[PDB]
Amino acid sequence: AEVLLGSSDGGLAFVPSDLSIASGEKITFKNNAGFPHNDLFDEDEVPAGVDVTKISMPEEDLLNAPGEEYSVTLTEKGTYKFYCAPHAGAGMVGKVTVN
Ligand SMILES: [Cu+2]
Repeated sequence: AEVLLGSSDGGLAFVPSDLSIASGEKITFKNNAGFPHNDLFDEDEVPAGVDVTKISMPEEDLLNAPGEEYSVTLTEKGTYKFYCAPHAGAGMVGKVTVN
């Protein structure tokens, strides 16, 4: 699955912000517009047994340019919430469900 970081007209969102994949699918977050962005999983909203540090970009790493991306494969079933640090207050938050 592919997720865009920022919308064509600079809007501060994940596109799409709600996705469902199957266990073992790869999500590739691609830097699109409205830089900079990053991807952090919410420690409170992840399936028990998921290690957040293993699955997240460090909160301070940022993608500042086109072509930059972040890939992660999720295996545990259930719902994970994620956000973009710089834009958390702007509502750039999303959610994946692994089936
Ligand atoms: Cu962002």
